[PDB]
Amino acid sequence: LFQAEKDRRVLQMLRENLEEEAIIMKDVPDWKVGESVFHTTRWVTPMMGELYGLRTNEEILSATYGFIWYT
Amino acid sequence: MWFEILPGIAVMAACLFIPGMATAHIHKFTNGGKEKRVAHFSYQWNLMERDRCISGVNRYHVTKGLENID
Amino acid sequence: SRGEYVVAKLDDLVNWARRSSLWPMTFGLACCAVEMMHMAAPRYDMDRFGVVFRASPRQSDVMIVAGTLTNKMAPALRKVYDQMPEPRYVVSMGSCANGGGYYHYSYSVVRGCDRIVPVDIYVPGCPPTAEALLYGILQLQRKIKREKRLRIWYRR
Amino acid sequence: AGRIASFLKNAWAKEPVLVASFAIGGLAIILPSLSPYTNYAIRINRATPYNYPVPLRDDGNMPDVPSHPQDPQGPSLEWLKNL
Amino acid sequence: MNIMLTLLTNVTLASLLVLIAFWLPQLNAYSEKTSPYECGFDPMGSARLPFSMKFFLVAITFLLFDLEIALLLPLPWASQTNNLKTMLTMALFLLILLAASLAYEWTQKGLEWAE
Amino acid sequence: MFMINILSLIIPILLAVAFLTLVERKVLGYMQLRKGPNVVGPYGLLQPIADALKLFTKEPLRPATSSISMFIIAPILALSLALTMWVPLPMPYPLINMNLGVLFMLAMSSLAVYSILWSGWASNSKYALIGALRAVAQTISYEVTLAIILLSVLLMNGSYTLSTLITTQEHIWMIFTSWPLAMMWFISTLAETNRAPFDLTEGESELVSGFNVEYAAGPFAMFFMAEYANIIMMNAFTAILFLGASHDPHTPELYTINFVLKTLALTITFLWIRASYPRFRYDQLMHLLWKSFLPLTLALCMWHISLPIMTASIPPQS
Amino acid sequence: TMYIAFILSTIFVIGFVGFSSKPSPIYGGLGLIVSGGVGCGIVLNFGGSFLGLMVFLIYLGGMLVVFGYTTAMATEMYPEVWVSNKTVFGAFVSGLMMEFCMVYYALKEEEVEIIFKFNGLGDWVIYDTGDSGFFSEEAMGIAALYSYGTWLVIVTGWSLLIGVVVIMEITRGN
Amino acid sequence: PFFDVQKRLGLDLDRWMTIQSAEQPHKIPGRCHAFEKEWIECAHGIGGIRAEKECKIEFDDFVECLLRQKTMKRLSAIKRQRDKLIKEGKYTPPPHHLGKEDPRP
Amino acid sequence: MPLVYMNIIMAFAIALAGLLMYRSHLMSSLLCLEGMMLSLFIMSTLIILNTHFTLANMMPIILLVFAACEAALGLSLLVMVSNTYGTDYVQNLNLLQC
Ligand SMILES: COC1=C(OC)C(=O)C(C/C=C(\C)CC/C=C(\C)CC/C=C(\C)CC/C=C(\C)CC/C=C(\C)CC/C=C(\C)CC/C=C(\C)CC/C=C(/C)CC/C=C(\C)CCC=C(C)C)=C(C)C1=O
Ligand SMILES: CCCCCCCCCCCCCCCCCC(=O)OC[C@H](COP(=O)([O-])OCC[N+](C)(C)C)OC(=O)CCCCCCCCCCCCCCCCC
Ligand SMILES: CCCCCCCCCCCCCCCCCC(=O)OC[C@H](COP(=O)([O-])OCC[N+](C)(C)C)OC(=O)CCCCCCCCCCCCCCCCC
Ligand SMILES: CCCCCCCCCCCCCCCCCC(=O)OC[C@H](COP(=O)([O-])OCC[N+](C)(C)C)OC(=O)CCCCCCCCCCCCCCCCC
Ligand SMILES: CCCCCCCCCCCCCCCCC[C@@H](O)O[C@H](CO[C@H](O)CCCCCCCCCCCCCCC)COP(=O)(O)OCC[N+](C)(C)C
Ligand SMILES: CCCCCCCC/C=C/CCCCCCCC(=O)OC[C@H](COP(=O)(O)OCCN)OC(=O)CCCCCCC/C=C/CCCCCCCC
Ligand code: SF4
Repeated sequence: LFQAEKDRRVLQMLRENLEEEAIIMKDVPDWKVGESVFHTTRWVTPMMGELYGLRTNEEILSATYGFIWYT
Repeated sequence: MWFEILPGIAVMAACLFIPGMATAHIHKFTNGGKEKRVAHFSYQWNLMERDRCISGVNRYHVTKGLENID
Repeated sequence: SRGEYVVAKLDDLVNWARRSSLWPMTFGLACCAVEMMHMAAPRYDMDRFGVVFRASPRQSDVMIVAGTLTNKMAPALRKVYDQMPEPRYVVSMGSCANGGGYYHYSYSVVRGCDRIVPVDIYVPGCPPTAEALLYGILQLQRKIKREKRLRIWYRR
Repeated sequence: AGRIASFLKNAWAKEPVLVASFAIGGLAIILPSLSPYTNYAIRINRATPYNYPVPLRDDGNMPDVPSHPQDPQGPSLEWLKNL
Repeated sequence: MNIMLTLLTNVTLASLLVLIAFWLPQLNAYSEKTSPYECGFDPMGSARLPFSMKFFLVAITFLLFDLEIALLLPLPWASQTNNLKTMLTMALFLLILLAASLAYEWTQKGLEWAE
Repeated sequence: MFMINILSLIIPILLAVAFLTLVERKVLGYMQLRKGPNVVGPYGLLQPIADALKLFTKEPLRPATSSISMFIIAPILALSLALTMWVPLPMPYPLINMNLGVLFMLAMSSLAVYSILWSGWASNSKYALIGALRAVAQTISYEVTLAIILLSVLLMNGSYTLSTLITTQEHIWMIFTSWPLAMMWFISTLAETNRAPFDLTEGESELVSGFNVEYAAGPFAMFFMAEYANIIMMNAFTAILFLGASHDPHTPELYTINFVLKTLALTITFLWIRASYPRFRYDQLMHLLWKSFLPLTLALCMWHISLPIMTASIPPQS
Repeated sequence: TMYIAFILSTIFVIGFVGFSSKPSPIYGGLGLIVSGGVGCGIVLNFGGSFLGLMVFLIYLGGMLVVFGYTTAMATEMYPEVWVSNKTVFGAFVSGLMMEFCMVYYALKEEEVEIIFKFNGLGDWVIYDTGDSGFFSEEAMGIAALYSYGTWLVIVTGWSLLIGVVVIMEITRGN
Repeated sequence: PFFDVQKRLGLDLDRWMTIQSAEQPHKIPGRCHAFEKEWIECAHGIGGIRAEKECKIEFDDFVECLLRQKTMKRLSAIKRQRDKLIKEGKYTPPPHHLGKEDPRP
Repeated sequence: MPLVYMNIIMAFAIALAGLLMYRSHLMSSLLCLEGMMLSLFIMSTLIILNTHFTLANMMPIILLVFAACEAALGLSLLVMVSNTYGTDYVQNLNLLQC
């Protein structure tokens, strides 16, 4: 169950980031929104920068350090 | 006699009671009357995060059940 | 007045602690230091009153000059007295420290430690009994009780 | 043999700490090879499911692979249950 | 985060105690009071002169044995492996080599302080 | 609320340290046929307060030859680490729940060693230097033996988590399982806390007050508080490690009472030992650990590695 | 973000500047102890609690021996501190200035050194999204020293035993 | 120079530890296991020269997974453009990016 | 590459420049030598932990072990030099010439 929830949540955050990138990088001359940095078309696991990039520092900190700092 | 040592030992014991009991009470106070969740592993941490997400009040200890699924 | 009352209570608190925690330096010179051992002994337990021997002069409040002070020892006694941090008190025990003693008219003896250090209490005897030294210690405590440093400062 | 006994008695009178140390170390080295429960410890370690048991794609020729967890096929921990 | 806050609290409390100690009481300082202590007489030499260490070899052996115990510390997790025989063999190998080092030094008189 | 918890962990420990000073004075007095403090307050209950007030209202002096920066830092480091050692202890709930609660204790103790060394060196006096080097040798010996003993006993546990220690000792006592390691651990804790017969860093008979000879007033009181806090903390760790109390999750006060009683018993045993025995020579202390404890410790470490395997009793990892 | 790893790395570099300016082995050991503790913090943030605590404990033990040795072997009448000497203070200030310059350049722009290219962004950005479950990957990998790595244990133990023999032989004299 | 005693005797002394796509305890995967596997399979059996000439795409993907330089460049560019747009008030972040949403479990 | 790696490599470079620039004491250079291996340990564990190279987690421990062996060797040589010359100064190691 948690695997399915994780997949849905990750894909949703990726789609939201893509929409915000489309809104932002609309006047950049040479910029294609959603372009991959890998030659291969295989699915690549996102890093924390790709998911919690355009989000609040609270969410960023919880995602990146919440487990390690939880004592 | 030797029992005049006891009041000092009694005071020292009373002082040593405070930390543990205070920690227990504060753990129950800030976790909804339950034990503070132990998260020694990423699985337990992810469970806590999911509990925070589903609660709707941004607090993992607010537990939801069948009345919430339907 | 409010400030007068506050400073009185404050120096009562400060004098109580100093009188109730006395830390003599382990400093014995002659036969008078055996009666000091007997004051430390179970019969007249000095630790009962809050009086504890410490070896370092830096951690000592009272110097009990117990024994004959010689010309070859006076520099060392003054040195350890100076190295005691303030507030510091001196109890001169027995005839040899009070004045000359049996060795007053001698080429090698200082006629009283009060030529070297400021003495607060003089305990007479050769040697003073352990009860006599204990009486001197309690008299020193009562002398500390009458100190009014903050009361002098407020009116200063 | 007599020399061995004399040496041991001298050591027990002079270095009981060293005698005890060597006895404990020697027993620690030797006993595991004779214990019948070493294999049980290995089996208990193998039986711990740290990660997910990814299922196999059924080809129709896997009679020893269960179709359900509660099917009779598959490893059994009944030995560990009564242990 | 919580551990950082705890360390900050402890350090701040200790520093406040030092500050109160050095600023509350009346101070009277002079060259004789602050002189070094050597039982009533002046020190002949300096406290910064070399001070012979009679156990210099035991210190080096301590460095080596300290890293031996650093090797030994992850044993509680090593006991969860399926290769129990190999794990036990290597653990006993390390401990036996440590014992061999101790025996060699002891018999060669490395544990005796210099005279 | 966590700051309130930190205060609730700190202040009671300092109060317990003061009354441990009182209790030690009275226990030694009665073992020496005296009475100890009974004049200052009712049964001498205000004696620690009087001593603390006197020390912090007395004048602290910096020696002319001292290095002032590390002269000041050393008591700060000592007291800070003494207060820090308490945060992972489960009573029954730790303030800070660490996955490796034991290695944290070892590391912080090894750090707390350096307060003695730096206070002795920065004082710039011969007696202080001698006390510092006695500390160096003492730490050598006790450190190696302590690490091996902890490894073995925690190998009977399964991990380095003290709550897991409670769960392990749910049924019987680790002291019943491993009493030889318990004896060597107790001796090593004495050597680690610098308690008699191992009070060599501050040995009044040989050195005039050892490493803190040049310390006065408040900075001396900080070293005293740190030493007594370390005594209580090590006894608490020993009680948790070898005398496991029963835990009821719905009434955690029972575990707290049991833990406090066991800790007090061990601390009073420390005072008893100080009253009973003479003082070692630090070379004989080094020869005791290396030539007596270390061989037995290595043999018992081998035994306690092999025993779970040969009997199929390997503890769970979590 | 909170830049905790960056702040700790800066303190790490500062401690290195200290003991490499080399005032005297007492303060060199003090700076090395500070750097060891700060590096323990850095790797604790990155994930390795055992590795951090282990390096901290090992360096605490190692610097204890160095104190005793510098008391006996490497001491002089007036031990040098950072402000006591012109050379020591010059080197310390040079190191601090270099660290400050590089930190400022990296924060202001993506600084490419003459050796390596560095991007000024999140240490939190570089992390991985995935997680483990009910075990510590670092602990399991370290514990694999006994199941795997039989060869490493053999060479390491042989080296330690020969190290004891060597230190006994070097200091023999005669 | 290199005496391949391991290959000759069938031993395994450090080849287990050489790569992160090898057998790991509890089957824990590396961060770039798939990329490293693809590069190794591409470069197997053709030597260093041809492997560097021909498996360059796979190696570039592997290095990108390892170091994440292009990804950080893209993220920094997006961050700079967003900050510039916010400075002049031309862009408004959505509530789900400002923290006014309920994510999935 | 993050700035953390830059700082760790900078610390290694500082410790290397410290070793190569002796002043008088051999002990200070030994401390500079111990700092280099500390920076190597930190850099290696940062690289390994980030990439989830599980089997490489034991490498920093071996690195520490051989750091200890080097430190022991250096201290032994230092005590021999000090016994011969009275000080650990590097100016006394001038009997042999190039
Ligand atoms: C020179 O020849 C001679 C000899 O040959 C040497 C001799 O032998 C002798 C004979 C003498 C002997 C034989 C003596 C030998 C005897 C012995 C060796 C044994 C005797 C015993 C000792 C020596 C032990 C000595 C011990 C001492 C001195 C310890 C005393 C020191 C202290 C108590 C100070 C340290 C404690 C402190 C600082 C306590 C601090 C506590 C706190 C700060 C806690 C408070 C914290 C807070 C945050 C406060 C706020 C709290 C709140 C608000 C809570 C309140 C809330 C409520 C609800 C109440 C003679 C005469 C001689 O001549
Ligand atoms: C227990 C651990 C923590 C301890 C914390 C502090 C414990 C003690 C608390 C009560 C202290 C009472 C004041 C004692 C001051 C020292 C006395 C002295 O030097 O007298 C001689 C001097 C004499 O001054 P003078 O001007 O007459 O002398 C001139 C100099 N000679 C001697 C050469 C002539 O007294 C003073 O200077 C008085 C200063 C004001 C006193 C009151 C201020 C302090 C009030 C304290 C309230 C509590 C909170 C703040 C303190 C810190 C705690 C949080
Ligand atoms: C807001 C506070 C500002 C000031 C902070 C000052 C910090 C100074 C020390 C820096 C290094 C230690 C903190 C690193 C950052 C946090 C690490 C972290 O998240 O740890 C979680 C971990 C959690 O423990 P864990 O190992 O169980 O983690 C795994 C389990 N999870 C992930 C679920 C938490 O904490 C620890 O492991 C504790 C280790 C503490 C190590 C401390 C080393 C340095 C000691 C310095 C002592 C100085 C004494 C005073 C000297 C004064 C002299 C005058
Ligand atoms: C060579 C001799 C080896 C001897 C090894 C054993 C040494 C024991 C040293 C004990 C020191 C205790 C110091 C603190 C005192 C605390 C007092 C207290 O609160 O007690 C109440 C406490 C009760 O609080 P409790 O909850 O902590 O006790 C039970 C704890 N559990 C169940 C969680 C493990 O203890 C008891 O009332 C019972 C104590 C024994 C518990 C273990 C099970 C029974 C074992 C019976 C067989 C014993 C065989 C050996 C006997 C003879 C040994 C020579
Ligand atoms: C450890 C942490 C401490 C932190 C600081 C807090 C301090 C807490 C306050 C402690 C107060 C202790 C009170 C001491 C009570 C004195 C006991 C009584 O006996 O004293 C009497 C009176 O003593 C003094 O007159 C007063 C001392 C106590 C009053 C101090 C002032 C009030 C304290 C409150 C602080 C001040 C603030 C006031 C407003 C600013 C004299 O008796 P004494 O002669 O010796 O006994 C001899 C023995 N005999 C009887 C057998 C012969
Ligand atoms: C493992 C050791 C062999 C390694 C050889 C490496 C090259 C040689 C360098 C020396 C290293 C080893 C030196 C250890 C022995 C040297 C000390 C010695 O000579 O005496 C040993 C001394 C004897 O006492 P005396 O000589 O009579 O002196 C007392 C006089 N009243 O005591 C000993 O025998 C201890 C020897 C080592 C203790 C451990 C014994 C090891 C036995 C276990 C088998 C090891 C197999 C390794 C695989 C382990 C698999 C589980
Ligand atoms: S006064 Fe009498 S008893 Fe005291 S030292 Fe002099 S001769 Fe001895």
